[PDB]
Amino acid sequence: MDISKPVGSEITSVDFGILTAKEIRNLSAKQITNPTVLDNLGHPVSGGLYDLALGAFLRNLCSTCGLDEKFCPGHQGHIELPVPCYNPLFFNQLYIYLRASCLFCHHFRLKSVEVHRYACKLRLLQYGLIDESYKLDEITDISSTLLNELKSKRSEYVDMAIAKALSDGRTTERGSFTATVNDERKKLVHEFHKKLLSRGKCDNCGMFSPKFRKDGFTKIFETALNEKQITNNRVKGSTYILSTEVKNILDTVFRKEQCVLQYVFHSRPNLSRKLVKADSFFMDVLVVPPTRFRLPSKLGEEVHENSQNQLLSKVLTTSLLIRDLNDDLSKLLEDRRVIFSRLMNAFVTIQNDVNAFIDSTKAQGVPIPGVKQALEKKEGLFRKHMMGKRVNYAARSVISPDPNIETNEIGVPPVFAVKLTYPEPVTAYNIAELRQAVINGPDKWPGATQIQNEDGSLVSLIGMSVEQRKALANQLLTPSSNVSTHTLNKKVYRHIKNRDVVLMNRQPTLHKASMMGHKVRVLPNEKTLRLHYANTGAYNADFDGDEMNMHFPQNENARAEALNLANTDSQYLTPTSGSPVRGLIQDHISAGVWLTSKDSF
Amino acid sequence: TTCQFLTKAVLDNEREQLDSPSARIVVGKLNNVGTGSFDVLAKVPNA
Amino acid sequence: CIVRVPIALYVSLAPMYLENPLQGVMKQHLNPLVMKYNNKVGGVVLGYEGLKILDADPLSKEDTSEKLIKITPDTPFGFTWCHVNLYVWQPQVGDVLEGYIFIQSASHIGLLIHDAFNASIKKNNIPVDWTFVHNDVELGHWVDSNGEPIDGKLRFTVRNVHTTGRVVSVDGTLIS
Amino acid sequence: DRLLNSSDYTQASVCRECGSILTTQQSVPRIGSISTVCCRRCSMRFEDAKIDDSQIWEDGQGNKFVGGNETTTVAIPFVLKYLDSELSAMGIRLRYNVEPK
Amino acid sequence: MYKTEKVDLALNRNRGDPITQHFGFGNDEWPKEWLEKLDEDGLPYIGTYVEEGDPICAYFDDTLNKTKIKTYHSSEPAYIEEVNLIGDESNKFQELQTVSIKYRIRRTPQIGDKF
Amino acid sequence: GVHVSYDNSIRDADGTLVQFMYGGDAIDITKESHMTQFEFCLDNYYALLKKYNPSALIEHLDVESALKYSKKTLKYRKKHSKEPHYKQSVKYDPVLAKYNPAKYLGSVSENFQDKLESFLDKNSKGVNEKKFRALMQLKYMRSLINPGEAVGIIASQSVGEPSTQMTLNVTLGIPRLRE
Amino acid sequence: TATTLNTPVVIHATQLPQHVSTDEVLQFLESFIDEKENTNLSSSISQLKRIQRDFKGLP
Amino acid sequence: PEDFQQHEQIRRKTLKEKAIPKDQRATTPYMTKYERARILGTRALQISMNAPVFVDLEGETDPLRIAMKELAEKKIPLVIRRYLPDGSFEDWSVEELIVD
Amino acid sequence: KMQYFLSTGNLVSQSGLDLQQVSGYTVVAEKINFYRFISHFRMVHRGSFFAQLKTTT
RNA sequence: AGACCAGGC
DNA sequence: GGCAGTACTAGTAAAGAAAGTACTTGAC
DNA sequence: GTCAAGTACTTACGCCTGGTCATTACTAGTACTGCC
Ligand SMILES: Nc1nc2c(ncn2[C@@H]2O[C@H](COP(=O)(O)CP(=O)(O)OP(=O)(O)O)[C@@H](O)[C@H]2O)c(=O)[nH]1
Ligand SMILES: [Mg+2]
Ligand SMILES: [Zn+2]
Ligand SMILES: [Zn+2]
Ligand SMILES: [Zn+2]
Repeated sequence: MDISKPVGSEITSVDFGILTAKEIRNLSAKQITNPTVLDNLGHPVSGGLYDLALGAFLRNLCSTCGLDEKFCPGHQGHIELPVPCYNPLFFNQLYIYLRASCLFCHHFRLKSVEVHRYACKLRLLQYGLIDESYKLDEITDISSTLLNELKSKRSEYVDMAIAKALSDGRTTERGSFTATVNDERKKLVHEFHKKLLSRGKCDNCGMFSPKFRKDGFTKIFETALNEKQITNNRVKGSTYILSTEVKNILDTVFRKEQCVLQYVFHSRPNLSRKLVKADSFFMDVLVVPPTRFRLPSKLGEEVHENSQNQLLSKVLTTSLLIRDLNDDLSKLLEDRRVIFSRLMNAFVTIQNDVNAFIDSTKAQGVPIPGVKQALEKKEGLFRKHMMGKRVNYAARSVISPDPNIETNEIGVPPVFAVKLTYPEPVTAYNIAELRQAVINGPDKWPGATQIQNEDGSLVSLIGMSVEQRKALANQLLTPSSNVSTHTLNKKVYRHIKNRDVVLMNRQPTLHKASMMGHKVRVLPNEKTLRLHYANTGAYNADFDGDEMNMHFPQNENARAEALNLANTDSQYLTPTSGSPVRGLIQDHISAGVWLTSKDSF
Repeated sequence: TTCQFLTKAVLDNEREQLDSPSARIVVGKLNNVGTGSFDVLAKVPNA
Repeated sequence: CIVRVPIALYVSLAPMYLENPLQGVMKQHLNPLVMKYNNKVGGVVLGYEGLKILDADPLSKEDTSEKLIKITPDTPFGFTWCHVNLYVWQPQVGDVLEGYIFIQSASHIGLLIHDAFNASIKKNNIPVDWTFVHNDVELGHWVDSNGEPIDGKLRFTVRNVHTTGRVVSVDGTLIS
Repeated sequence: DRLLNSSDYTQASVCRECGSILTTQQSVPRIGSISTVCCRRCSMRFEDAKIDDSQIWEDGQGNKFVGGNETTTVAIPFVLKYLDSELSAMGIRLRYNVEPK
Repeated sequence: MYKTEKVDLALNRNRGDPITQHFGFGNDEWPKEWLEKLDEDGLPYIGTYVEEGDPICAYFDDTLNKTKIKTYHSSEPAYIEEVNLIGDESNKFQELQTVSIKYRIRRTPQIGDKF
Repeated sequence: GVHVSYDNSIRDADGTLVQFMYGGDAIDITKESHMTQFEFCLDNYYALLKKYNPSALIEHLDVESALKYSKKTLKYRKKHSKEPHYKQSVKYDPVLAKYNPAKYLGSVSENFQDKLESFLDKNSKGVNEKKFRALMQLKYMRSLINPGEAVGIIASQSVGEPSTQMTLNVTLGIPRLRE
Repeated sequence: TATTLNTPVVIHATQLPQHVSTDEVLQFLESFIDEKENTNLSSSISQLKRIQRDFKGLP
Repeated sequence: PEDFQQHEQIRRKTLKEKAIPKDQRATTPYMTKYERARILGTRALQISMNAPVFVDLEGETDPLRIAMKELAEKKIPLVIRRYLPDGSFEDWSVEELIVD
Repeated sequence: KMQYFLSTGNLVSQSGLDLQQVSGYTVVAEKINFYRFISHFRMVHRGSFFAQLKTTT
């Protein structure tokens, strides 16, 4: 981060949604189609997983933006799955609405006045109206003259309740959503799904639907409707079903019952007024990630392609098998008898491939890890690379004790005093001490190792002589010869001095006083951090080979915190009990018994 | 259980205002506790 | 066809202009804006007038001199909304403009507009009934249907406006 | 400073009306023109949009088409840009609405 | 402290194809700076002081027609104690492609060392 | 995300409220050490007066208001509080919930008010009686917790770190904290 | 070039534009040059003086 | 020009509704340990970027030591915006806030 | 295949032996010391199954 | 980058 | 002199000893 | 509706330093050689 390069906008919020297939054909750089990654002489073949349209790859310019490896951000493409296949993230929630729905009138199997009772309770819970949603049960074989009238009284009660609370300074039209209205929303949807799944007959038109059997993942089975209740299908006047048929059912269910699932699939009020669709549970197009994020595993000559390329190759191999299986249906009884039993076998394996790409444990098959398992645990993405990160400008070495250090300092070696550096922008008051810092060079303490120009350019002092280096010291405080950079000044990456600040840190950091801020005082001899004995009670740090970290902050906002706020003089009292943790330890306590004795004259 | 809270967040279409310190480190905000619990304004002298 | 746009622009403010905030928004954002094309304005910004910095607390008056600028947390710079009235020259298609002649060639008549802005009328925009005589000494003149050299003004309808390059260019046609 | 500024600080360009980190890209300019940052999602093919001569930009393919010039840079960590690439591989659309619009 | 690394020049080929990398110097204009560490056969001398950046072996290449040196990839300086010549065992006799070099590093007891 | 707000009311990061005041008295643990050490603070009165400086801080404060209502509830509670808690028609909030203790001088907790007047009654002892209670009430006010303190982290490190003082017919220790 | 040091972050039009006559432009250009001399826009002032002398005279 | 004008007048009306007036502000009259650490930090970034310094320099070369000196004579032209959890805020200048 | 067992410690068995663990059978003899070197030949191990186990007895 | 092994506090 | 057998080669395809909740299926 | 138990998925201290090994069968092909 450059303090002289501000940034204008800020992410204020995020929200979660599902890529529809129309977006990821417009978003896309190039549809990739053949399951060969790169051909002979190491070139990425056009249309493969490595393509120049999906990013610059291995000293070869991108075909989309025309930039090299260092400046291409990487571009997304897509593949065309021929059959709409299951998204394994949403299969447990698809299978609830796959069940609990009538296969004849395409409502749910509840009565339509009780499904409406949740649509008007969940609309109230989108706004901050947790109280009025229990007053709505107070609005209370049976003819449809009054059930049409009961739905009007429940809906006009909500339209009166929402309009009053939005005028009585309580709820914005973006809706009030707190933690305890998330309680009664998750409680009410779990009441809704548990009551949908427990139905015998559709309570709108009274006849049964054949039940469904979830074998595991990748498959779905409708069970045999019994002989006792096919009579009800005749007085109204087992089989692996396809994934194309499940989408055909649920596109019809979500239109007959759109007015309920706007409030089941939205926590806050739907201001965009978009439909919720059953295509959003399936996936008809896989998004291949950019080739920056799936570079091959390079280790000398042992070049292996990435684990995602090995999973996406099997999806493309199956997608061209099924294209060559549907080329026989255009040719057309035995030629139809065997070609369909292998086509339905190819329906399962392309689902079994889109499982293994997303989730390696929902894939029947030591297995190659999926997209889910690059995120989950320790060594995931959240815990390993977001909540914890490797850092620049930070040191670690063994500690040796040191008195004659003023108890708010750390004793830094010369070898960390030369490598660790700090950007001072030049002013009228630095050109005394920071002109001598640049002249001393990268190896003399106190010195400097780099000059950042006004232009963002960066000049290294490593391969330079002292006569060239005195020329850059007089060029250091000069007015700008560019209008667009007239208010900027040069930054000299000086070495760490006796005035800087340092975070010291020993693992485990079981409490906050195990990571304090020390001043620095360089020492001229050896390669170890040097700590005073009053700090050993807080870090829990003996000297039998302890090494402890050293972080060096890189701006004035963090220098002001590690001197005033996370300072080691502020941490005399721990906040556990209020008892102190800092104090002299072993030789200083046995000396004070002898020094303060009556015998000591 | 990341991709069980991920599915529940996307099936709610849940917007989050980036309030927790965990949510501000993922997206890269200043933390809302301590020093980042206020803004700093500058009194410029002229209109 | 010079027109007045009032704009609202969100700018930066370096710490060296923390004693002169109006002087800094001009020198950083408004002085590099004159005599350039701008997409969110319409044409070429001639100048600006009446700069007002929106104060960050709304409780103050517009009469007050001391205003508030919100400092970025990471960097020492301040961000603010500003109101200013830009004056902008914008050409559009259909309109007819006076053109002072700058280059008479056989392919592209390169002429000026208001002594600043370059324009062009191609040979296919010139009708067939006009001729160009040569200048073997040193760049002659186009002969019109009146049997006379064209010189000085030339009223032409704007065909196309090309703004992607360094300066703006105006394509001109001669049909009406 | 530790968890962002000295680990994976990047100023990535973000589309303001998509809220998308990894959709936008650099346009390929002509001779004399300067390249601009442009979005892929909220753009439109030029044969589909039948123009004002400045919103028209072009790929490296030569695919010249007019659309989204509502983009800006925001300072994010780089692993968030990898988080969107794994969530879009699942089919999850993160939308990053920025405050100055 | 003794540390031994194997310099193997024949791990990028297979099945009797001609060796493109030979130990020794070539005929190009390679810099005379590294006669100090290296002998005429592209092997280092015994006992020479080697810090980081110094060459440890020179080899002539054929697909690039240039003498590349492999260098000392360690930031702690050493002395070269012995150089072995690991000849390959085969029925046809082969030019050397594998050389084992052993370093020694003076670990005088500094402070921070555990006793 | 649990932290002190500027309401002196500690709460979660999304805005929901965990407590109305930190510990019921809003004072920092790293400042309440010598708060009830009254015989220490009396012997060191003229040296503690240099760091709290009472008369220099009268101007930016309200001294008159919170001390009156601290006497209308101390006198009310000594008259009552023979009956148990369910019988108490309370009629008066504590002075620490009606007034901001970081702004009003004299808005203290009740056991700080009861222990000050117990010290100031047993041993009666050149500093007089009213200068000593007007310095403990500014020491209490300066021992308030600051708004922005990451309290829930501190409260979670005050259990997980002393739990590692146990390692490194009722259940006991770290299996009891597991339950 | 093309930085937040140079360009505005966001630019919007507050109101619809309406045209000005020759009198408003020449009152502007006699006030814009006066408030600017009394900086690399001197090359733009050189192009502003061409337009200021065009509506008043002839080159 | 019509959508942005209405959006600007909503952006500036709600931000006026959140603005607690100066007579009706109720937070602490002391500058907390966090407000002192950011006033000295945000000013020291400005001093290092050639902002005008209001105090006489006695040979100080550290921008953070100059910021500590400007706070002692109350010469820092900064304002703390103390946010409340409603989204509302107060405005406290550094000259108003008394230290320790 | 016996040089692979010694260099890695992995037990590749089609009819898995009477052993609970499947990896970690061979260990580099250090010669970092002679106290270290003779200690490799007197050590017993219970099995790597028992290592990844939260019992004490 | 993984797996296993050997360690440090 | 040229035919066919082997021995290789490089080529492209398959790989049994922890404790908690949530859930469906399950008799009645 | 119902309690009921079986089943399924889920976590299990922090940081640091070394070292090693890492696809295999086979299958069709071009070439080597023994032969008549
Ligand atoms: N978080 C962890 N810390 C550890 C672990 N093993 C050791 N340690 C740290 O190492 C230290 C080990 O201390 P010792 O085993 O030497 C007990 P000892 O009698 O030698 O203490 P002294 O009497 O003070 O010498 C202790 O301070 C722990 O904080 C571990 O597995 N996890
Ligand atoms: Mg130790
Ligand atoms: Zn690219
Ligand atoms: Zn039905
Ligand atoms: Zn867009």
